[PDB]
Amino acid sequence: KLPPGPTPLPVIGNILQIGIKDISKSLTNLSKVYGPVFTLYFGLKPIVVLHGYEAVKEALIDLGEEFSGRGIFPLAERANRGFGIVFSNGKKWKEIRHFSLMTLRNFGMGKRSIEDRVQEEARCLVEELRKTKASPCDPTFILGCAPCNVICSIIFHKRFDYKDQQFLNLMEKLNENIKILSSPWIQICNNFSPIIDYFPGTHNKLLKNVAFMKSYILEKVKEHQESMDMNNPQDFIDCFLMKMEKEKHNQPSEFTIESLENTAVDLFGAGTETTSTTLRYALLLLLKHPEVTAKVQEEIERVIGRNRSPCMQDRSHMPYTDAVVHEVQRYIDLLPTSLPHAVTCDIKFRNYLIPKGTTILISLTSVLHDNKEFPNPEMFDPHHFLDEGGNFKKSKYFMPFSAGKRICVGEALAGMELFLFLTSILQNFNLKSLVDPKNLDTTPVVNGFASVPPFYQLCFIPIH
Ligand code: HEM
Ligand SMILES: CCCCc1nc(Cl)c(CO)n1Cc1ccc(-c2ccccc2-c2nn[nH]n2)cc1
Ligand SMILES: CCCCc1nc(Cl)c(CO)n1Cc1ccc(-c2ccccc2-c2nn[nH]n2)cc1
Ligand SMILES: [K+]
Repeated sequence: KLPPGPTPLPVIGNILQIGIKDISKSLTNLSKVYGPVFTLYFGLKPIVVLHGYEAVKEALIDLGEEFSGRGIFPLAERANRGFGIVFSNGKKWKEIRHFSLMTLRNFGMGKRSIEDRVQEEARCLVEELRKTKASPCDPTFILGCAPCNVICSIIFHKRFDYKDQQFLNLMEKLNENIKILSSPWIQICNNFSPIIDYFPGTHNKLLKNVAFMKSYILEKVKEHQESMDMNNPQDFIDCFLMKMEKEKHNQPSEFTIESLENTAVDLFGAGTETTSTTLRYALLLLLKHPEVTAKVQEEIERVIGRNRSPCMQDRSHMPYTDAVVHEVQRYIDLLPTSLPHAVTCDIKFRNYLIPKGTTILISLTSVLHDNKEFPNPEMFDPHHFLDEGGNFKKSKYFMPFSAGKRICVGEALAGMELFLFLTSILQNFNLKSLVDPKNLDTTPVVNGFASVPPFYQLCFIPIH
């Protein structure tokens, strides 16, 4: 038998007993009744939900391979998304994940480190902030250009200028699809309809923008096919073509131009929004808690100084700053239910049997907001990541990137973008709120499977 759960109604399952507004709250509520493991029916489709650290750890880590599948919904087909990493499964996934992990190492693509690409961008990020001349500002756009430009660098061997139109178009389309995909209507409600697509227009728009991006990725690929030093692959494309020119006798292969571009779109998709929002939300949290902003800056002044830009080495000699970044990610809880998983085979899990294919909903919130581990888990406090001596305190419950075999491919790159961009900003700027901190409110605004910070403006005031 499958786990227990609230008895569904005929043909709509448990649809109307789940608050579509704040799903994570609804799942947590259900846990208080049915426990750490439970089933919901999303219209005859069962969904096992894991909730709390113990359940999540033993599914995702202890039974990693079994829980390594990606849950597929109709939106996967309508927006054609199962051909890269994020939404692929089986071999296709195993191979492309692995290649991408290797390639995304810090020195996986030649002499230029990932870290050097990020530092170059942190520089430019700082420079744009200057161009705002200390006037009010909605950092949404600027802060999103950086993580996007890092992906551009990783994929095409170098960055764009923030006013280059090719870049602006790329970003526009990315930003459009992300906002579209964030609608409850597309993420949830259209998924109730397994065959008929009630938003054909929207999917058409989504695909039209993917194609624009794909077509650009092809213009670059071709160019890389005539700048090809086989001994110095300078970016993700070179590395991919290399792997292609080495599987020529293993047709058919997972590595083709089709998969390269699908994978590149996955990187753009996964790489810019969440990093971008996390930065935006970090600023808002620093504005609200200026004692924190000040202590990070003490660390920056003492360890880094002004004669140079920050590097990843500094991180180990900057426990307060490390705690702050960690606390931002834990508090904001951006993907409260990760990405749905699926089991790969028939699996006994605790008391119950879960059939192969069954969708699995991991509650990251449950872990990140565990109160034994993080007392007062609803209130931003770097102290959650600090021992009584002021050293950094690791946590098994730090899973903003999820856990196990499907853990964020970008874990390290994100942490590098979070640590470098924030230290770089706080190194050269002080932050002023337009309105008084007292009435700012940084509570997450939550809409389906997405947390987001509330609109705010601020001034980037230069120091020294
Ligand atoms: C603050 C930043 C980020 C957060 C919080 C985050 C979080 C996540 C989460 C929760 C997942 C779902 C994992 C799962 O299915 O269990 C995921 C998947 C993924 N992330 Fe990120 N991520 C971030 C940044 C990035 C960046 C910069 C990249 C750049 C390469 C990236 C690439 C991916 C990829 C490729 C996947 C799909 C992994 C797979 O299914 O095999 N992420 N991320
Ligand atoms: C299939 C032929 C048209 C496709 C399409 N490509 C683009 Cl570009 C546009 C921009 O609005 N569009 C049209 C489009 C029209 C309606 C929506 C939409 C907006 C809000 C609420 C429902 C809809 C909708 N989606 N599908 N049908 N109606 C989205 C995109
Ligand atoms: C111009 C192209 C814009 C990017 C975008 N539009 C479309 Cl449609 C795809 C579908 O794969 N993509 C790529 C896409 C890939 C993965 C995700 C995903 C990755 C990690 C965490 C959440 C996201 C998510 N899924 N749905 N919305 N955002 C987002 C976008
Ligand atoms: K239409």
